[PDB]
This record gives sequence, structure tokens and C-alpha cells, in this order.
Amino acid sequence: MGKSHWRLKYISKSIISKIIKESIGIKIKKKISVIMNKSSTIPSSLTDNTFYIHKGYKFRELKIKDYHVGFKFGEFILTRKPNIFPK
Amino acid sequence: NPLPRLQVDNTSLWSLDQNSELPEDTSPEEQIINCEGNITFHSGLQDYEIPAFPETLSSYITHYQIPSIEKWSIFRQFPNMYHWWQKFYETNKKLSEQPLVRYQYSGLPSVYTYFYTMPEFARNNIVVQNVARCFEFNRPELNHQQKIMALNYAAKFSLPLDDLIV
Amino acid sequence: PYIKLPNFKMGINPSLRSKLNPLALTGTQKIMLASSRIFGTNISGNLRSGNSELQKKFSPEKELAEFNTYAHDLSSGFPWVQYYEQKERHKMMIELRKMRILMRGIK
Amino acid sequence: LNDKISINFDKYNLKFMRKKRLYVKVLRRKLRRMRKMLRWAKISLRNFIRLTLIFLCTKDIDIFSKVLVKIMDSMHYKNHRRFLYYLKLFISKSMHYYFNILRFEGFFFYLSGKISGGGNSKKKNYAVKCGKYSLTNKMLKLKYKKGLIHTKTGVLGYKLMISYK
Amino acid sequence: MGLKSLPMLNKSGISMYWHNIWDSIKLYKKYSLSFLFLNEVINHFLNENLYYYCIMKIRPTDNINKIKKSWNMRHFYLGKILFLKYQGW
Amino acid sequence: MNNKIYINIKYKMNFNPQVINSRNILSKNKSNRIYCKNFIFTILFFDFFNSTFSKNFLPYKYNLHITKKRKHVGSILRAPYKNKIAQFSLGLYRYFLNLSFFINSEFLPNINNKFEFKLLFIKFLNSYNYFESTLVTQVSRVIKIPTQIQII
Amino acid sequence: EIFYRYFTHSYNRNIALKPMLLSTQYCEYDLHFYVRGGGVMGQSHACQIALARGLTQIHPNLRPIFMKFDLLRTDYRQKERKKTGRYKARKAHTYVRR
Amino acid sequence: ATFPSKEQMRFQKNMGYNGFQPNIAFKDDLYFPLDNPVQRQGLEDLINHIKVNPNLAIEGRGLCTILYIIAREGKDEPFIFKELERHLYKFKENLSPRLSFGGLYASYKSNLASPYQVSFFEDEFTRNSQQINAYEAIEILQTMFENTTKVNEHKIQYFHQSVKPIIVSNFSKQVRPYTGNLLKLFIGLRNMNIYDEELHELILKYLPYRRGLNNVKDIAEVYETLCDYKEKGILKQNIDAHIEALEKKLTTKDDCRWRYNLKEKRFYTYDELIANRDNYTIKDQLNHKYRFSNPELIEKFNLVQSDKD
Amino acid sequence: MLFKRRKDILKCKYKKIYIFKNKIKNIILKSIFFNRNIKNINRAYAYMILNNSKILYKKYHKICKFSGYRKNVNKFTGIGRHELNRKATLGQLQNISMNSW
Amino acid sequence: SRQATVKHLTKYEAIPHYMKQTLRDPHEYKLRSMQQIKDDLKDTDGKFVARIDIFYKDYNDAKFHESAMNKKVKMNVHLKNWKLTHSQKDRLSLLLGNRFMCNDYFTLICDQYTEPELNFEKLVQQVQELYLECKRAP
RNA sequence: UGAAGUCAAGUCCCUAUGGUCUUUAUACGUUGGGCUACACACGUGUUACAAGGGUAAAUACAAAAAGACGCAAAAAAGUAAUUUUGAGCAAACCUUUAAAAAUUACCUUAGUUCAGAUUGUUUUAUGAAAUUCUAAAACAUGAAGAUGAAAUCGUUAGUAAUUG
RNA sequence: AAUCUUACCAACGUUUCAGGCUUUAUCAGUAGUAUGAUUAAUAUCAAAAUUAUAUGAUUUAGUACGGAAUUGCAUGGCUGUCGUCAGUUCGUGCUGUGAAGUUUAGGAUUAAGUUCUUUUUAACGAAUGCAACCCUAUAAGUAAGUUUUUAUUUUAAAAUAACU
Ligand SMILES: [Mg+2]
Ligand SMILES: [Mg+2]
Ligand SMILES: [Mg+2]
Ligand SMILES: [Mg+2]
Ligand SMILES: [Mg+2]
Ligand SMILES: [Mg+2]
Ligand SMILES: [Mg+2]
Ligand SMILES: [Mg+2]
Ligand SMILES: [Mg+2]
Ligand SMILES: [Mg+2]
Ligand SMILES: [Mg+2]
Ligand SMILES: [Mg+2]
Ligand SMILES: [Mg+2]
Ligand SMILES: [Mg+2]
Ligand SMILES: [Mg+2]
Ligand SMILES: [Mg+2]
Ligand SMILES: [Mg+2]
Ligand SMILES: [Mg+2]
Ligand SMILES: [Mg+2]
Ligand SMILES: [Mg+2]
Repeated sequence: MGKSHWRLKYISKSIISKIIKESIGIKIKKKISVIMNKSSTIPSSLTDNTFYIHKGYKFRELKIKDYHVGFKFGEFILTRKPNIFPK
Repeated sequence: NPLPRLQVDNTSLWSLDQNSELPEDTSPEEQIINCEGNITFHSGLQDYEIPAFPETLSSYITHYQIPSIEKWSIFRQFPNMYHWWQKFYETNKKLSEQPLVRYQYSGLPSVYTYFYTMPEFARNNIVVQNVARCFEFNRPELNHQQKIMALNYAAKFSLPLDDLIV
Repeated sequence: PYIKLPNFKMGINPSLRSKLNPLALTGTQKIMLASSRIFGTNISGNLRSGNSELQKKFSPEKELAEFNTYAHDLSSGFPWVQYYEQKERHKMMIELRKMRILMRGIK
Repeated sequence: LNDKISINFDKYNLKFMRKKRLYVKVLRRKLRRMRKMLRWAKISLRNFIRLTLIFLCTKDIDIFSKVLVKIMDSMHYKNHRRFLYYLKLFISKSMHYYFNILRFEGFFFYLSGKISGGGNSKKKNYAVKCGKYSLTNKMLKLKYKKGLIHTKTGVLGYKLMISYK
Repeated sequence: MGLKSLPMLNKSGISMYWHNIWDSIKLYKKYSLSFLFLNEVINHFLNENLYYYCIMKIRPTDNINKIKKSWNMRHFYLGKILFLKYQGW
Repeated sequence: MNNKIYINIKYKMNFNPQVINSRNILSKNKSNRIYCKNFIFTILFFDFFNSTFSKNFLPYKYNLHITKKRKHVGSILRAPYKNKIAQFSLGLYRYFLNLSFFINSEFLPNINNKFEFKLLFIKFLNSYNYFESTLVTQVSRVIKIPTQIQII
Repeated sequence: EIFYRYFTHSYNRNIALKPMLLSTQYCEYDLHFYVRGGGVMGQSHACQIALARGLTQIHPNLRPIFMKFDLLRTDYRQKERKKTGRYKARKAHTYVRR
Repeated sequence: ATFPSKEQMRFQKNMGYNGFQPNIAFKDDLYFPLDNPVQRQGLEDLINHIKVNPNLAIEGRGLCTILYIIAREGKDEPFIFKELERHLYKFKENLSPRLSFGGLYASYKSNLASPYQVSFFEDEFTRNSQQINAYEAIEILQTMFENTTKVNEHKIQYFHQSVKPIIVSNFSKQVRPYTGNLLKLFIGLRNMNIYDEELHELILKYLPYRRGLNNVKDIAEVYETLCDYKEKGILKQNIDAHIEALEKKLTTKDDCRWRYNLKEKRFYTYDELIANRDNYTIKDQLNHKYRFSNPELIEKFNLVQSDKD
Repeated sequence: MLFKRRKDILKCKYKKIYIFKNKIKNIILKSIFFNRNIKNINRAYAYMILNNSKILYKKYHKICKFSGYRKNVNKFTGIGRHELNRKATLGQLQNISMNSW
Repeated sequence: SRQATVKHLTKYEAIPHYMKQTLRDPHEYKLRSMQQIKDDLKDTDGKFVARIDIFYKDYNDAKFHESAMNKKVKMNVHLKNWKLTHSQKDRLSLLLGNRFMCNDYFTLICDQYTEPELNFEKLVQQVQELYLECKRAP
């Protein structure tokens, strides 16, 4: 499930800054690849690009592909390490 | 027996000294204390009017004296009313005695005075039309300035866009 | 999945704003419009416009009127206060610790 | 306030005699052991007797409270226990007679904590009682203070209570 | 300890005036909080002499221990502060 | 030339009002109460000034009415923590008056200006607060005056 | 409103006219009673008390009859309060000892 | 990061809650807020307190302050001043500067004071000519034009003796940072028909280039006058560069075009603007990003999407 | 530095002042965003600016001036829970009484 | 108390198109001119006067931020000076909308501004604009 | 509404405070995350295992309480959640509020027109923001459960239970 | 408990007072904002437009630095429970070498240390608690009545319907 379609999808201050820096041709780098605000939707222009996503005290990596479009960043990342009752 | 008393209503100013020279030794709060009787400040009255507070109080307990203030307040109402009712008779008496002429219309502050200066493409949008209604009628909170300053922020959204933003 | 089915009913879902033909208006329609200029009413379709958020009332200052009382902290609202005694106790107790701190540093 | 004001720094209608008589001396003889405790505070003897009679009449918790706090602070934390035993006798025996005259009825005073003790030492509770202090009497009247005293050992809370007709 | 529930409020509205007598509607929050700001301004204005403070620093220029102890007000004994409202007063 | 005027006034008074038949007789188990006595100065106004009231400009049909209403402040927990049972309730009681009296008139005031709206309504109602005591204070107030305006 | 068109079921309806049998004055009078408050059963039993108190002004001979049928006595019995730590009047949480 | 931050601390300032006004009473010998309508009724009571009381005692403060306000509010009172000039002997060579400013300021603006009353303050204003503030002295110039009791000649000789050393000494700090101190001065001189070159030099260096000239009525009246002095040739110093700057403001700023004409030399009416309602002269106005800050990136944005074609 | 109360009161203060002045701005932007009759672009460019603002001064949460405790508050009085239990002892609350229904 | 709202089945659904009711717009005609109106009031020589009833309230609570509570100004207007035809009356009942109106008078309220003066003159500008647009019918 | 005081009962982490410790860090601001994890098991509470029930259609009666950083009628649209719209009221005046039951008719004891979890996908509402981590409606999915061992709890009349 | 909250984890950053007062030094085309750019965010930078509003913005030193850090077995304050059980306790007098008791032990009554009693060569009295005063529901009696309450009745006008 998601929001109604007319409630347009969320893209924060940050990614709007990044999409412009894509538009200029400025490549993505150490800090520019960094992502926060996981609820921001995963835009379409940024295909063929790596983005180091943040959780907790370290990061996760991914590449964008046309299937990944539309989703949210935080739906690919795991925060809570799974629980296993020992022997 | 009831102690002596003083009253101070804005004639205070006349006795008042400069601030460049004041009693550094003696303080008013000490004078209030060491001087006998009681002391009263109040914002002022008219010649026909009575002090609000009863200048004397029979008892000293809170519970047993407050009724003396109710009696005092009701005892105060009457001269103010004869001043009030008498005017309320007189004002009406002028107006039926005045002559009728056309109602001298006057100016209101409204946002339409700015709307009809703008060009078509702004005036024709559904946005700025719906702005000038609800900010004119259903929002008294705002000044005449704060509403005019609101259209010009809305008119900016009548304009078109660059290709970056799109 | 997305189950769609045909709606055998037709036509735009009607509205006052949509019944109006400005080129060919009735008498009952010019009259209502003549009311809108007077009192500032609105005519809009069944769908949402922003007038409901322009007509709302939003008074945040009323909370500030509580923060501006400064009953809770007199010094912030009436800086002439100077709690002399509470400062004295605060100074005596400190200095007596410093007697203890140095005398325990040796011992 | 956007409103008119009148402030009234008024005083009490009560006054005291100019001549010493028996009925002053009867109190001075009883209130002697406290004089040592009273000189520490640089408080006079004449004034202490008056404020209580102003207190028994005027029924203002604030006045008689400050009299204690100036005593209970200037003293040392050894001696609080004795000062109260002189205060219990003073109220219970001497001033218990004035109650029925002034349409006054009731006194109660309850301390809390380390009234005299050092470091790790138990709590103790002290009380004073005379007259009527009832609470289910919704037609009886009261006035209530909840107070505070600071020491080097800790903290002490005191509850003045009072009742009248 | 046994629960001594609220005695004063059980008694107030039927046998005892509250510490103030006024009432208000739609402005209960201001007056109830603003008079509390004034109960203690006046206490701390009287019980601590501040006319001697407003002279020394608030005023430009172009005894001390005697004041910090409030020796001039050692005989002062306040009883209450009371508030009222009526007739715009 | 008997145009009518309407004035409705509401009061607030926390304590109970007292019946005037109940002054010489009242049970001693209830004598130590408080009451908002002297809530009838409103009625007394139209008997002292009965001689001053002209025939052109005369009050009549003055009436009172009583109501009661409770507001709810909420049930507040009485402990610092971990006691949900301990809840002392708090509420607020009130008693409202509703005065209502008419005054006739031979006049009929004419209007020709905006400032006349202030000379007759805004200066009087704001100065109507005199009709008040300590316990008996007023929330609202109304005035209705027929008038004439020369539109067009 | 009409009698059959307000009190639909008859057990709501015989209650209001139980005095009218006891009077034997059937069809002599024309009735108009206005009610507001409560629910239907509680709204009907009030109509017993009102006619029975209305008739006796006319026919005081009928009083000892209405005494026996208890049609003139009110019912001060009224619903009780929800205490704090109880789910309602006379209903407490489960006791747990372990 | 620090807490509180500076951008936060301005919030409490812009709303105004950082002040505590009773301190002002010890700073100013005159202090009358009148922040409420009740406070204003407190003023009228004084005015009736005097008319009814022929026998009356004062100090130097309460006299001078009431005149300051009646002048500030503009109320007419031909009876008040004769009643109060009697006591002026009591406070000769004694009054503060701030108070000596008041009754001076009121004696001019009242158009009701006596030539003895004005004479009393002029001796005192000079007696405190150093400590007195610059903006205070400027408001005196605003009253010389509004008074008619005196002839303009005596107002000028008094202006050269006492007022010049105030302003010229206190120009760089009290006046130069501020535009309002300058504008009222520049208007106050032409209305007085006094033209000294020690000031117009110091003034015109800064005025026509400021951003503080936000009201076009402030811009225009300077353009209205500086165009006139050229025609008369009164001032000797060249001004041509100053006037050209104001023209560029009146042209470029789209509001001035909408409210004023250089050629026709007037403001527009309200009806005339409705004629130019639909005439949209503006060039390339639209929602933008980086345009006036960094138009280079817009060019790059054209290259990249063109390269993808 | 400041103790916990006098600090936290200011935080919840600056959050409101921001809202008080960006009131008109955020009401018009949000007006356009919900105006379904308009195209989607102008509905989005407003949504773009509506987020291009300090969100930090929008995360408001209630607080009691006296105790510094935030969770339970009486809007009728504008003060907290631990305090009303105290003032009720002193009877400082005006016109209140214990509900006996 | 209040009884509960219920949606009764007033109209049956399937009724033939020929047996329904349809009513034309009686307000479709040639609107009047101006001198036709002024020719009606010749007894008064170009002068009309309206009798009205002004309610107004005040509060002791209208202060620092609740000072907007004193902005309403309620009014009534008498109609017997208005020689209202059958067609002029219905036109007037539409402009007010779903608002109170009788044969004798009707209400007019304004809460558009803070100060009541500005909300009072606006009523006069409405009463004029309604009388003209009403008497623009015959 | 609830004595004296006990259980060194509980809390210094609402606020106060003695002793002790820290002070370029055990303090402070912000961003994101976390408190919502999942083998087994306990306490509490809602809904159900049906026909004194489920459903459709037409259609009655309440109290108490609240309302302007609000209640929001009337008409109209939508399947419905709900939306457009904002007359009127700061008030016993205007507004927000009933169901069960009763009437007519169907379903005919079946893991079922009972039950209603869980899941997929659009739509609806608030917000800056719903993925981690919200609530509701519809089309569709339609699991367990067939009145519960030993044991154990509440109640004393407008009480139990039922209804909102 | 979506963010804030929230104290916890990780990381970037800050190093000592918000307001008021005093004080050191610089800047003033500078300052500020519904402005603009910048960062994940606080922060930081700045002149396209706009605001100019009296006695500025920034900075040094000082004016009780701070602390959900610890000990509830050092304390206040707030509260639960024994318990809504009916007891706790004082002044004087009597009895007993004394601990101590009487009063607060008999009879009956009470939900109750409840009340009544002439039980007695000894207790009389007093406080607190239980109770009751107060609130909700009732009948009977008095007092007041609304443009807001409800009903009976009546005057006048309009619409609709009827037809005098
Ligand atoms: Mg809506
Ligand atoms: Mg929240
Ligand atoms: Mg523990
Ligand atoms: Mg938790
Ligand atoms: Mg069921
Ligand atoms: Mg239906
Ligand atoms: Mg309805
Ligand atoms: Mg509806
Ligand atoms: Mg309206
Ligand atoms: Mg049913
Ligand atoms: Mg199954
Ligand atoms: Mg089913
Ligand atoms: Mg079965
Ligand atoms: Mg969180
Ligand atoms: Mg956080
Ligand atoms: Mg910490
Ligand atoms: Mg413990
Ligand atoms: Mg015994
Ligand atoms: Mg009840
Ligand atoms: Mg009742």
C-alpha cells in the first residue's frame, strides 16, 4: 500500500539538490552519494548511480535500476539485526 | 478607629523630581512603612465618581470583610449610572432631532484595490481568485498590508517556470 | 492486485461549478453569482480546492501569551529580583567543600 | 492588564498598649529559656509576643511562619529539638486560653526529616497539637502552608495548619 | 501513610473564598498565571529593597552588606496579597 | 413612537445565590456557608430611578433567570508514577444570571456617519461595566435600537 | 403525533392505558400528553403516573385503587456511578495472588 | 553546534519581548507610554486637573513632560500655557537636557507659547548643547517650519549657534549610519530656506546611493528638490552625479515605473494605472533558480541536455 | 549554560515564533498543493518550496513551565500534573472544586 | 435535546419522464433600467430611507489576543418600505441564500474585519447592493 | 470522604535537597536509528465459535459533555471511507450524539449469507515526512475457533449482563 | 514512542549564561526579514528584490555554569497497602510496692470507641477518626421566569390549502 496518487511523492531538500547536480553533470562522489531521509522516494533521473545509504553506525550500498524506481530507500535496507534463540 | 489615608492618582507627576537627582538614602517603600495611616494609588476618577476601594474596613480578617466590599461596590454603582443613563437619553435625543441626509459612505481596506491593477494572466488564474476571496472575507486577523503582501507571493505562481525546476 | 471493473454509468460527476455555462447562464445562476461578490462565497466542484485551508483559523500566538507571562521564572520576566539569601547559602556550602577537598587531598 | 488599578498598602486596625502590666509579665516569665535562642536572630522580645497575637487574630499563615524561619535558620542544627519543646508548652499552655475569645479554634504543626542529626542518621517526626483540626467538617474553615527549611544535613518540610469559625 | 485528600478544595466553594475572589471565562489561563507573577514581584519588591538597586545600576552615572541583609526591612511582616476585579477595575 | 429597545445581560457567580424568603429562616447546619447575596441590585435599579425615568424614555418588563453549568477539568493522577488508581477529580461549577429588560422610546435616531456607530454603541457598552459587583461579574451584553439610514 | 404511530408495540401501549381501565371512563376524554427524556419503556411508565394523577383530580374516589396498583408512586431508583478503579458500578479488576 | 544560535535569538527580539520598559523611566526624565486607551484617559484628567485648580504646585519635570505630549499629539490648548509659564522662574539654569528639549519642542510646535516661554528654554538648550543628542536637535528643525509665532530670522541665528556643533560633531555616529536622521534633516532644511555647505557636503556623499530610500516619496522629493537647486544654482558644489543615480533607481525599479514618471514629473493616480493594467512591459520574469546568483550553471544545464540529444 | 527547564522552554518557544511568521507562507503553498483543479507541476513546485524550509522549528511538543515534564498537561489550566497536586493542597487554584456527582 | 436526523424516502425513484415536474426559471426576462427605479420613489424625490434593527455585543474578555470577539454586528431590515413584488421577493430570497428571511424582515451579519465599524459600514454597502439588484426586477 | 503509624514498601529519572563523583566531558545542539526485535511461557483486555443469531429495507425515543491554533447544519457528488460548500453560534438561543430493541422479508443448523485474522492493490484523511513505524473504506483473499483440564475470579438492584 | 518526545546507540559539531545591567574593542552600506545560496541537519556565507522602523549589529571580562551520574538504608515532597477495618492519644484524679491499669472493662444496641443506660465508694472531661453538615436522584411547601425553556390560550400579517 501507499499514498493516494494525487498526494505527490516526497523528495526532500537534499535529493532535489542532488538531481540538480546531476543535471549540471557533476558526478556523484564520497559525500554526494550519501543518503539520508529514507522516506524520500527514489527518483528516476539517478539511474546508473551508486548511493551509500545510512543506518545506525555504518552504511549500505546499492545501484539504481529502472525496476528500483518509485520505491523508497529505506525499504531495501535493514536496521535491526535478526533475532535467533540459541541452542 | 479607622486610620488616616492618602490618595494618589496621577497628580503624583507634579511632585515628581528628576531622575538625575533622587533620594539615595530614603526609599519610598520605607516611607510607606514608617509613615502612619495607609496609602493608596489609583489610576484616576471623575468628579462625580467614588473611590473603587472602600477607604476603611471594619474587620481585618479576609472572610469577614469582603462582604463590606460587596456592599461598597453596590454602594458605588449609583452615581455612575445617573451619569450613564442621562447620556444615553441625550445622545438618542440628538439623532431623532438631527436632520437626515445621505449616508456619508467611507473607505474600507480591501484587497480588490490591488487585484484590479494586475494584468489578465494573473487575474484569470483559479489560484489568485480564490486567494483574494478568503483573505478578504474569512480572515480578519491580518492587516491591510499583510494581505496585499500575500497576493504578490501568490502571483509569482502565476508566472511560468524554467527548465531546471521542471 | 489491481482489480478494475467497468462503470456503466457515464458523464462527469455533476457539480454546481460544472452545470454553469458562462456563455449561456440562467437567471438563477446570475443571482447566485451576484451573491458571491457580496459575501465572498465560493463555487467549486466536488473535488478539493485550497479554500478550506485559506478559511481555516490558526492562532499560534496564544501559546506564546503563556510563554510571555514568565510566572515560572521571575528573573526572566522581572530582572530586578536578586535572591540574596539563596545565593548566600549557595556560596557558603561551596566554600566549605573546598575546605574538605583540599584537606582530603592531603589526607 | 489594559485595566484600571488601585493599590492599597493598608495596615491592620490593631494596636498594643503603651504600659507594661501584669498580663505582659505573665508571658515574659514563661518565655525566658527561648531568649538565648532569640538573641541569635537579633530579634526582640516585645515583637515576638505581638506577632503571635496578630497571628491568632489575623490568621495569616505567612507572618508566624517567617518568625520561625528566622529562628530555625540562625540556630545550629543541634538545637532545633529544644526550641520546639519550648514552643509546644508556649502554645499549648499559655496561648490555649486566648482561643475561645477570638472565635479561634485549632493549631497543628508537623515537621519532617532530620530535625537534629548528622550524616547517616534516621528520620524523626515532631508534632504540635491544640484545639480542633478536622477535615471532614466541610463547614469548618482552614488555612494551609507547606514550607521548607535548608540545613547542612539536608532539608526539612513543615506544615502549618490553622482553623477558625 | 494514609491519604489525606485535598481538604481545601473540598471546602472552598461552599465554605471559604479562595486566596483570590475573581473569576474569568476564556481567560482562566492568563489571570491564574499572571496574578501568580504579581504575588511574588511585590513580595520580592518589598521584602528585598530594590529602590536601592534601581538607583545604582539601572540608572546611569556621569551600605552594601546593609542592603543584602535587608536590615532596613527587618521589622517588616507581610500578611498576604489579595486581588479583585470588577467594573473594569 | 413607542419604538422598543432590548438589553440582555449575563452574569457569572461561583457561589450559590440565596432566596430572600430565607434570611430570617435557615437551618443552622447550613448557616456557615457562603452565598452570592446581593444579586438583586439589578432589580433595585428600576425603583430608585423610577422618578428619573421620563415618560418619553421608560423601562418596563425587567426579568431575571438562573442556570447552572459544570465544566470538566479532568481526572488527574495524584502520584508521581506507577499509581493509575490514584486520580483526584477536578471540576468547576458556575451560576449564570440572565437579565432582560425593555425600554420604550418616542425618538428614533437618525444615522448619517460611521462615527455615529461608535457614539452610541461602543462608548456605552464598554462603559456598561459599572452595572456590576465583585462576585457578580458579566460575560456578555446586548443593545438593540431601531434606526433609520438614508441609503441611495 | 398519533398513538399507534409513536408507541408501536402494544406493551408500550397498554401501560399508558392501564389506569383507563381502572377508571371505566373509556372514550369520555381526549388525551394530549407531551414527553421528552429517556427510553421508550421508561418513557411510558411516566404516562401511568401522569394520568393517574390527572384522573384523581376529577375522580378522587379512585384513589385507594391507584394506591394498591402503585401507579402514583415515583421511581427515584436511578443508575449508579462508575468508580475509578472499577469497570463500572460494582465491578472490580481480577484479584491476583501469586 | 551552539545553543542558543543567533538566528534564534532574533525571534525573541523581532516580537519585542526582550525589553523591560520600567528601566526607561530611570533613563529618560520624561516617560509616558500611553500603550492603552485607559492610559490616555489618564492624560485628559491632568488637563482638567489644571483648569479646575488655579492654585497649584509643580516640579520642573511634570510641567515639561505634559507639554511634550500635547505637542506630540497636537491638541490645542490656549489656556494651558499661560497657566504654566508663571512657574518658569523656579527652574532657571537647573533643568535637565531631556526636559529642556521638551518644553522647547512644545513651545515651537504649539503655536501657542509666549515669546517669554521660548526664551526660557533657548538659554537651557544652549546650556546643555553638548550632552544633547543629534536626533533630538533634528526634530527641532521639524518644528521651526510648523511654528509661526516667531519670524524665521531668529530661528536661524539660534540654529547656527546651538544646533550646528551638535550635528557636525555627532554626524559620523548618531546620523551617518541612519537614513532617517538624514532624510528629516534634508527635508527640514529646504522647508526652512537655510543652505549651509558644511552639511550638504557631508550629507550628499551618502544619501542618493543608500538602500534605505525605500519609499519612492523619499526618493522623489530628493529628486524633486535637487533638480530645482540646479535651475537656481544655489549650491556651488556639483551634484550632477547624484541626480543621475536617482534617475536610474526611478527607472530600473519596477515599482517606480508603476507609480512615478521622470518626464511627466508626478505620481500616477489610481484610475490611470488601470489603463496600464494589462500593459506587461517586464522582460523575462518567472520562477527561477540560480539566475541572479550564478547564471553560469543555467548555461551548463543547456549543454548537458543538448548533449544527450 | 542553563538548567533543563529554562533551556527547554526556549526550544519550544522558538518553534512557535517560526510558525507565527511563516504562517502566511505555509498556508498559501499548502493551498496550491491541495488544489486539484490545477495542473500537477505548479502543485509540485509549491510542494518543492514547502519542504525548502526549516523543519527543525516545526517539531513542536508540549511542555510544562514549572516541572519541565512534557507528557501529561491540562489545557484548561496550562500547567502540569505534578504541580496541580501541589497547588490543590494550598488551594491556589481559582474556582475549582472536587467533583461530587 | 435534539432528535436524530433520518433520511426519509420522500420521492420514489422510477417515475416517468413525462409525469415528473419541471419548472422554468421565472427570473429569465429583461432586467429593469435605472430611471425605472427612481420613478417609483417620486413621493420622496430621489430619497429612500430604511428602518433597521442593530444588535451588538461587548465582552469583558475581549482583550490581548481575544480582542477579536467584538467584531460581529448583527442587523435586521424591515421590508414594508420595500414594495416587493412576487418576482422581487424570490430574487431576494436567493441572494441571501439559505439564510433567515420573513415577510417582515431578514438578517445581515458581518465578521470580516476586527473593528466593528468596518463590519458595520459593510452591511450598508450590502443593503444598498441588495436593494438595487432586487429592485432591478419588476 | 479514609485516623495514629507499620511494611528501613517505592521513587533522588517531574521539581527541591545533604553527602559523593565528574567539569575538553558522565555537560550541550542537530541528523539518522532505537524503545515496535522473537524460541518458549505468564498477567490483563477486546472480538468470536452462532438462529433469544447474521443480513437487507423502511424507519423511534437519551442523558452527560465539548466547542474558535473550533463545532461545523441545509443542498450536492461519491459505492463507501469522505470531499466540495461554510448559513449560524463564542452559546438552555446555532451546531456536533445513538445503538440494542420493535415491524416486514430472506438465510434454515451447515466450519455455514457464522467467525473474521492474515496478505495483495487502488482509493480516503492528518502531517514537512508513513519504508523502518499510523488509522479507516472498497474489490479480493476467508486461517484458527464448534463454548474450553486441574484450578480460579467478580456481584448483592436499577447490581450482573447487554447496548451504544 | 512515526520526527520532537527520549533519557539509550552511532556520527558531525559546540566549550560556557536566555533576558536585563556594567564593561573592552572594532564595523556602519551596513543591518534585518514571509529573501537568496550553502550542509544530511543545526551551523556557515551573502546584495536580485523588499523592509529602514530613533539612540544600532558583532566582540572581551563579570553578574548562583551545568548534570535523568550515584546513595530512597542520609531526607523532604507525592503516593500505595494493612483499612473505610474502628481504633490511636493527652490533662487531672483514683487503684497497685512496681511494669501498668482504669477512663477505652458491665447490660443492650450499632455498619461502627455507634448511641442509650443509675453496672460500680471512683472516673469526669477533651482532641482525632467513624458519623453528620455539602453534592446527585424523590414527594410535599414557598420564591423567580427567559425573544434562549415547555405547554394551554389569544391578537395581527404573509404563503399554501380551502372556498366564507
Ligand atoms: Mg469541507
Ligand atoms: Mg504529537
Ligand atoms: Mg529499588
Ligand atoms: Mg516503553
Ligand atoms: Mg452479535
Ligand atoms: Mg436507508
Ligand atoms: Mg439538525
Ligand atoms: Mg447534511
Ligand atoms: Mg458566516
Ligand atoms: Mg434490530
Ligand atoms: Mg476453517
Ligand atoms: Mg459475514
Ligand atoms: Mg454449529
Ligand atoms: Mg524517536
Ligand atoms: Mg532525535
Ligand atoms: Mg545525561
Ligand atoms: Mg526503601
Ligand atoms: Mg481496657
Ligand atoms: Mg448520575
Ligand atoms: Mg437536576
